[PDB]
Order: sequence, then structure tokens, then C-alpha cells
Amino acid sequence: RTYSGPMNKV
Amino acid sequence: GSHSMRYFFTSVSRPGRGEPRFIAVGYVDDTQFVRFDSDAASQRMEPRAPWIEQEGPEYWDGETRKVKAHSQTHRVDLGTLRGYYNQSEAGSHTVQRMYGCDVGSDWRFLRGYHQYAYDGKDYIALKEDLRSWTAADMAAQTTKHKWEAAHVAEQLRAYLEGTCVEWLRRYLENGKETLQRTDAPKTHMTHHAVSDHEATLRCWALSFYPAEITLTWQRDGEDQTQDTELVETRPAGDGTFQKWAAVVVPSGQEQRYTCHVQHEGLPKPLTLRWE
Amino acid sequence: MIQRTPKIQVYSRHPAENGKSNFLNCYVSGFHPSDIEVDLLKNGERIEKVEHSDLSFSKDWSFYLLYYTEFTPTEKDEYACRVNHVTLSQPKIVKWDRDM
Ligand code: NA
Repeated sequence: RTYSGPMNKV
Repeated sequence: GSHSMRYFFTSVSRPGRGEPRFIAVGYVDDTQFVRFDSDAASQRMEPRAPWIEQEGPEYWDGETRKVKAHSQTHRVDLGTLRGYYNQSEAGSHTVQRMYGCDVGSDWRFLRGYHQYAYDGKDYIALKEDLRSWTAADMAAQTTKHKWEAAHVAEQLRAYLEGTCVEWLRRYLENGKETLQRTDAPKTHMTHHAVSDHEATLRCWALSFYPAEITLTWQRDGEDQTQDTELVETRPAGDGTFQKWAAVVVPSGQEQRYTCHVQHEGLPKPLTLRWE
Repeated sequence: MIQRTPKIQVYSRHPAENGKSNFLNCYVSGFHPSDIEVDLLKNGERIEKVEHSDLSFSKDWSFYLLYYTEFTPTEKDEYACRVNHVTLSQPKIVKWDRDM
């Protein structure tokens, strides 16, 4: 199962 | 034995050939179980092993939502990275991300990973303590500082030590019949000679799962690496793997050499000798 | 940018037996960037029905793909994999050796 984030920008 | 869950994400920009393409794949050990392809028909996370079909619509909806969100973050990152590296808008570039968790034989947490690459080299990675970052170069120090301030590592740690392990365990249980199987290599040795002076012995391992295997040659029971060749482990296409190791020997000395096979599926080390 | 040239292995799913359906595999790995051209050949001619695995990568970030087609091997026929990549000045043909 996939990381629920948030996906922080670089 | 030990187990892992890993996701691999690839985003590619192609200036003047549309907006970026994004692919995600998920694995438990050496078995792929999901995929997403941003240019494909479904626009959903898709099953790639039978046991993942046990998951219901909330799962598929969620996994789809997240992976589309992952892809949009990479679209922003590609632009950002071009700025960081002072690059033209004209070349094609690649972002890759990998994350996941390992568990031991006891299915308890062994370690977690989250790493990021740009154009085929390291950019930034979470360290083994899951509390600190390694920046690969000066540009990536900007990211490191941002992510430190935003407590990204804390968020990632909680997933890696918790959710990641729990879902790996769930999958191992739901897919027990296939995921927890160990298929011992079918093994044999061949002999080939193109002169009167030397022959090649090739030790084969076929139809094995998981992919991890060790093939070693010995001569008179001493490790032998000179005059050997070891091919990369390769997929058969049926969920199993293949590998061989070869050694070139003087004619009449074939009996000095033994091939040693180590695999999780074998109760003991196997030894092969010519004929 | 770091570029890496593909490794290529051409082999069958099962031990080859003339007259018996099998799968011909071409495993390309260790390459970067991901853009790659792979065709499977029968007697020098492109085979039309070829499938491939979903793009993935290794610890070093390099990509790998399996291309494959169903086929029944025969006494007479030769098979190959043809690969092009930005790192190759010209396409690379690797012939299928049923013992490799
Ligand atoms: Na790094």
C-alpha cells in the first residue's frame, strides 16, 4: 500500500 | 525468510512531445502486484497479481488518488530541478523515487527506505535512522533544508515502520500460496569444448523463486573466481528466475571443479560435479 | 546526466524443444535513460506480436524490461533481439543461443 503523503516538492 | 515491499516511480519530461509520462510499479519481494501508467487506458492503479484482487473499491480509489497526486508532484519537481541546475527547457529529464520496507523472518520491521534521483544519479535520500537526510550535491541541500523544516522524515518514518509493514504482512497472508512459496532451483551442469586443451563447464539454476541465489565455483574445494563468468539473474516470465555460472578448465581436470548452489528453497547447500 | 548502456540476454522461458510452443525472452537491463528500442527477430525479420513488462529499476537507478513473444522453436529457424539506445552508435543484434 502506498504512502498517504503529503508528497513534499523538491 | 525475510521479505520486502518496494514502490518504484519514474517520471520523464519530453519537451515538444507532450507533458511528462509517469509510471509506478509495486513489488512484494520479486513479485510485481500493482502498476500505474499515466498514459494508459484505465487511469487507475491496476492489479498485477491475483491476491491483490482481494482488495475492494476503497483501496483502488485510494491508491489511484495517491499515485495521481505522486505524479503531479513530480511534474512540479521536473520544473524546479531544471531551475536548480540551470538547464534549458529543451532537453528530456528523468525523476525517479523508490520507497519501501524490509521485514525479517519474524515479519518485524528491519529497515525503511525513501530515495530520489535526477537524471540517473542520486539527488536525496532518507538515512537508515529515518530521521535524517543525505543530499548528493549542492542543489539538493536546498531540498534537504526544506524537508527538514517540514518534518518530512517524521511522516515517512511513521509509514515505513507502521503502514508499510502492516500492508506487507497483509499481502503475505492474502497471497500465501504464491508469495510464501520457495521454489528450489532445478539444477544441472553442461560441458562444452571447442579445442583439445580446455572445456567450459556451465552450472544452471532454473525455475526458482525468490530471485536471491548464490552460484559459486570451487576447485579442489577452494573458491575459484579466475576464468569464471556469472550472468545476471533473469526473469523466466512465469514468475520464476534463471541464472548460470561458467568456468573454463583444462581438459582432463573437469573432476576438480564443483558448482555450489545456495537458495532459500534448498534445505542444504547443493554441490554439482561434471557428470 | 548519467547514461548507461543496456545489458542484453536472449533466452527461452522453458528449455527449447523443437515443435513445442515456448516463450522467447529478451531481457534488457542496466540502462539509462529509459527510452529504448527493442525488437525480436525471426530469421532477420521483425516479429509482430511482442509484449513487455512495466518499466522498473534497480538499486543503481538503472532500468530493466523483459520483452517476450510466444513461439515454437524449430530445427531451421534463427532468432535474435535487436536493441537501440542513445548510448549505442548503432543497433545491437544478439542472436538466441538455446544453451545460453
Ligand atoms: Na543521496
